[PDB]
Amino acid sequence: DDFAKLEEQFDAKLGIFALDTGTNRTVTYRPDERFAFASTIKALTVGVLLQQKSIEDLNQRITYTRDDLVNYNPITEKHVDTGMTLKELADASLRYSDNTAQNLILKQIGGPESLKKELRKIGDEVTNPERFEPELNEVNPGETQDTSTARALATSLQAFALEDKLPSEKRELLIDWMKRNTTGDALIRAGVPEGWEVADKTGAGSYGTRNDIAIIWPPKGDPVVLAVLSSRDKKDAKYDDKLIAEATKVVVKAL
Repeated sequence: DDFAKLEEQFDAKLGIFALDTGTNRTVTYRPDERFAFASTIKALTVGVLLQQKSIEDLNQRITYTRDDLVNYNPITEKHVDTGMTLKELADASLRYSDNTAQNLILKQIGGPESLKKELRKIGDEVTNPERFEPELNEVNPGETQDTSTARALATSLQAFALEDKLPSEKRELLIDWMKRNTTGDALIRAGVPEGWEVADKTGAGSYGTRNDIAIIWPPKGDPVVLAVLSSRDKKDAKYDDKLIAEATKVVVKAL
């Protein structure tokens, strides 16, 4: 099949789950194989924060120091002296994959164990958050720590973004941040036709893990939930975004 050929071409393992929410048609390929989730966890983490915080709670300014700063903080590194509101942290986390912003939000919801418990409550029995950034990326093959599957990540994203896990105004906030993501241009966005709206969160991890989860909107019809996960056999492997764009093109074709 086309996914097998992509795996061969890019020398990577692919994990795909797509659901057309209008028809219950799926496209699956290793949908239950585990991958380090990497920064895709940022979307589910804001999902849980929105469950717990009122809109006005998000105006709370969070202070942090240079000590809180980790390996990839494009926004938070620029606001040490001044702090950032929870709303600004959510924005940075989702649109820029700001790791410090993720860590600060994670603290607000009680850390990885609380995130896990909130995901279990919504019926996600698979996603296994244990760590903060960037050490949640330290995943070796065979391990389940800080991994999920294409099916579980898509379903949990669907839960927060499309279902009653959040009320409409919070669902819309989440979606708007994700629609306005800056990091996903070469991934699912590059694999959908013109006029399809995309709300995605990317991940990049060890073993050339390269992930993108999204809600995608055909010009006309119900949203499609999509998780495209990938990983490679060498720890220091580089990813190619094109794999995810091409897998998306196969998904779009099959639907």
